[PDB]
Amino acid sequence: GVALGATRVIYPAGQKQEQLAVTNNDENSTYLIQSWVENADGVKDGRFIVTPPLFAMKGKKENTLRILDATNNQLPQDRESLFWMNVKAIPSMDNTLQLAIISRIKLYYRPAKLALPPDQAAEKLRFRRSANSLTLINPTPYYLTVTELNAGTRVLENALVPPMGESTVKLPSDAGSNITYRTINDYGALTPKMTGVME
Amino acid sequence: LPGGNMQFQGVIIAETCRIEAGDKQMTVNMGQISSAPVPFVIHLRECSTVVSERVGVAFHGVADGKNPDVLSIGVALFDDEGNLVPINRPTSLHFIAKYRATANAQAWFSLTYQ
Amino acid sequence: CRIEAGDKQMTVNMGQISSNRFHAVGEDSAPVPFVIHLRECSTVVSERVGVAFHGVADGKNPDVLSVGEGPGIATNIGVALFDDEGNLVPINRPPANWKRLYSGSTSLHFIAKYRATGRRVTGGIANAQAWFSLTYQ
Amino acid sequence: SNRARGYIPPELWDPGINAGLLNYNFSGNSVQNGNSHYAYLNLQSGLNIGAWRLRDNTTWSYNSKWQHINTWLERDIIPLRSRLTLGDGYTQGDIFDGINFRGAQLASDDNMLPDSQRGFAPVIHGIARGTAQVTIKQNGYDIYNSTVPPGPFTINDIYAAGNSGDLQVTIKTQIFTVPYSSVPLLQREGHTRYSITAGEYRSGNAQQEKPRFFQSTLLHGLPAGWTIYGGTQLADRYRAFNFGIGKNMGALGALSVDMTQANSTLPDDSQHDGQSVRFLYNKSLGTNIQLVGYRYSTSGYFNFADTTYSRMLAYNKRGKLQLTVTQQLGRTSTLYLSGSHQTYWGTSNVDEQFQAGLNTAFEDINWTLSYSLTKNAWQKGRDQMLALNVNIPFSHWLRSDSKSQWRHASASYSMSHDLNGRMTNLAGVYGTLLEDNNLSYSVQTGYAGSTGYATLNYRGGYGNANIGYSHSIKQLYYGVSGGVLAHANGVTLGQPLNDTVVLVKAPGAKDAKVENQTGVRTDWRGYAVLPYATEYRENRVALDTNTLADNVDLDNAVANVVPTRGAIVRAEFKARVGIKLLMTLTHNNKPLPFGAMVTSESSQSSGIVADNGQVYLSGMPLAGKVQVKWAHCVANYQLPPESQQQLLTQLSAECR
Repeated sequence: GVALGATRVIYPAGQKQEQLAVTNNDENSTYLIQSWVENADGVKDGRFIVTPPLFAMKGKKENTLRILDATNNQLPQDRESLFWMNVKAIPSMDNTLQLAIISRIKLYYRPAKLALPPDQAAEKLRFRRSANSLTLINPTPYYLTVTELNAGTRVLENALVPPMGESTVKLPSDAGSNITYRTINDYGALTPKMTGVME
Repeated sequence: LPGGNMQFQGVIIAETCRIEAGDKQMTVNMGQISSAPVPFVIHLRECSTVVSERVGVAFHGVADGKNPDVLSIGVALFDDEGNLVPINRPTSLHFIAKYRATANAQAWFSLTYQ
Repeated sequence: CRIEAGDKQMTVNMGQISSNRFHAVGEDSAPVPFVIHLRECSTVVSERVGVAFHGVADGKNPDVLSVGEGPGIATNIGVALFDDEGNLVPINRPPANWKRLYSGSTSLHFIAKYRATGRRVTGGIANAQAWFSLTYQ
Repeated sequence: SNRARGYIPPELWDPGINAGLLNYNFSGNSVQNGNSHYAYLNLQSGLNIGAWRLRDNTTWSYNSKWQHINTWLERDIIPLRSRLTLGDGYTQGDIFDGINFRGAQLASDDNMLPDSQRGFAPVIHGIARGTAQVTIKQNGYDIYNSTVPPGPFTINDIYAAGNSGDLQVTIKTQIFTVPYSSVPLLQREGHTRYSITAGEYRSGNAQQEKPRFFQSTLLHGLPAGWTIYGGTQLADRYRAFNFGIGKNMGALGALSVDMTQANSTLPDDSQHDGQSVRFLYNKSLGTNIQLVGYRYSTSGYFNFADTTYSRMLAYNKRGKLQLTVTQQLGRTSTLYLSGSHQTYWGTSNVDEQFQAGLNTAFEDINWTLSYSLTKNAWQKGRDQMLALNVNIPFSHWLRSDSKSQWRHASASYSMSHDLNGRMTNLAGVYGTLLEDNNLSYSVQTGYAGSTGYATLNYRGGYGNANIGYSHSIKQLYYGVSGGVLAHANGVTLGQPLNDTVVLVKAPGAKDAKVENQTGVRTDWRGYAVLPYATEYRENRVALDTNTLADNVDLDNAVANVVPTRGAIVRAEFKARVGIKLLMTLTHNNKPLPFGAMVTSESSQSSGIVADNGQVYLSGMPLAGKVQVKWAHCVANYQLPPESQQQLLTQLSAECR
């Protein structure tokens, strides 16, 4: 029933607010939609305001939530920032166990002036192979997500490398030398397969 | 007579999978207590296979005072295999609800999109 | 009958379309209209015209346009053009639907939509390029 | 009793509002050699009372008079899923030849039916032994997949995939294929269309007279792919009867055959009997699309338009042949060949028209080479032309997500060779300049003599304005187009209209851009007019919160409409004006219960307490109190003078 219009949100710096679409395609159900903004570590923060924070809807209907920023330009302008956006869909009822659906997506606060292109940032990732670990290092101030991380003939768990930082994942000893990876653009589409360059 | 070149612009963006349950109202009829397996199926449709597969499933709720791993007698949830699914932990999924001796309860099925 | 100089170079924006709007092949997105103006037209020579759209046909369907290939480009999605009556016009073919002419000014309306030629829809830019030609009676 | 996918019940269609309509299009041309001024003003008046649409077209011309061109009245009949065009109009011309007329015309409308039940699609039968699910496979695509109860099942909502291929019916287990091919004259089984027409005859030619005629065409579908189409074109001195059948052979393709017999009384008071037989063959398939059309007419056969001439065009056509071959090289290149051959009676004249072309698309560059050959024995010459077109967007060199406005610009290069005369090379830059891309510059220069064409089209919230200069002869084109909608609450201006229109009503909210539109903004009063709306479908009208005023909020920014054809559909949005405030309300040093309701007294607003008693209110004054229900409470508040300046106000409120 409840559905978001995008898997991820991009908020340019200095924008007054951003719109997000929430839709429902069931004519005989009433839903109470509640929203809030979480930080990277999953802690409630007032830096962003969701309007309406909680509202009711009935039948086939779509609405737009407005995201306002009260950060007062405190986030650094040299790199992107990450936030967790949560949408809770309370089903308005009238022994029973109730279920609620909480959709969690990523919101990227992106500054105005950036040195590297968002699409070009994907192929600049660098890899390091330790005895049993793979370290992904990103020389780009853009957030990067790795998917379909193939080490030889097997895949590995996804990682979220932070900008100007490094991430570590496991690596089986029998994994092949070749490393392949995929990235997600701002549209939620998997990028074409790219070979893994070592540094 | 030749006319002129025409351009079409547009962008397509992926979105969250529509999430529902086989039982309406997002309500599971556990039944009167006296253990009792109540199966319910959660469906994730109206999206692409890649987006549907690249999700993270978690459970949240009010922890029982005695057993924090049992939702606040209490309600326990088991997967298709039959393994216990603890609460507050990091296309069709069937979950079995059971009554465990230690009545309305609410649970939060949380899906995180990578 | 000379066309308006502005109409010879026009761009039509379809906006943003949700991927799940296309469940299976054949479904269409929100329509977008566009018009073509014919001025100083003379009905003595001919009173009937047709429009032929020549462009790059898709690899899985020769009835819709092409969005190209490459990174950041939507796949299995094409651009479909329909006449004012809603009937599909096959691109890269001689005109099938014909319209009357009026002395002075004439306006022709057409509709652009997104057609799904694949089972699954991948997000991205879906830009396309085509052109129109006029066939007189 | 299953319904078609995306079905709209015949009750949500909106008749509209009793409103007026005006569409003005003024175009002036100042040609300097000269200093000659031409004006081609056009006025399209319209009225919507009840469910009737009255339309009138009148053109005023000027050179340095008024002409009532068109007038008609339309009424949609839902029970017959058709429309009656009482007044001027023209025939469809699908079976016969299209002719203008003034009279009654009751014609079935296909847009009433759902999008799934359109075009040609074979019906799928079969008895399911036990419970199972059926999947339709075509080119490795699951066209349709759903569970089917045991017993016979009928599927008749298959999308009109077109040529495509064969449909594999994978049931879960008889795996069988069904052939699929279509021509414009093929229809699904059960689907029926008719075009009953009566009244006088009119045409642009002054020599043609004005007789009274009755044209009626009926097309029907039969099981196993048969389609039977007949028609009559009865007149006082002209009797034409057409009968034909179409069949989807499948692997062979699709073939439509028809024959028309006509008795015509020429102005020479001579009776002539003639026949015309037409074949239409279509075949698909790496992929080679073949379209063949033949129309052979015996001598003495004429259309209804040929017998309307003045009392007291000589050569008659014998045969028309059309070939269309399309071959796709790779996933990028497309080559097409088209050929038209004409034969007459009593002469060897042939009007041959051949068009060959190749289209290729790079990642950004799109280039095409075309050759045209027109042979006419009237001119005793074969005109041969070669045209090369290249389109290159500026994003190829410009960096991604660049802040420059040139990112939307693109370049076009055109080369024309007659191979026996003067050549031509034209290079031009076209793009948008305004913030909402409402501007369009098309500045191009070329050599044939120097030809410079620069157009500066603009699409504002009040009307479209185009200014163009052509230098070779110094012509100046100017044009202003727009529409005026007179509704019950007043009069509004906007872009020129196209059939259905949506009037969005936002009282108090001004300058609000609408989503997915070319810079359509609300007026100072707040109303706005959408240029176009889909007929008999579910639309989506939304207001841009970014363009919304800082003191205005919308409860339901997005709405949906189902407009009838030619109906002005009014969609309203409740706009609350005031200060947006997130009040932390506490009752008896404790947060309010979750789910409690809050209703404003000074203004009309409602909200939910939510967690921690954080209630969001919009449109509130600088003071006053509200009512909280969970069990009733009141809480007065006061605001600083800078509350209006601040976008969001956060205050701690205390309950009773």
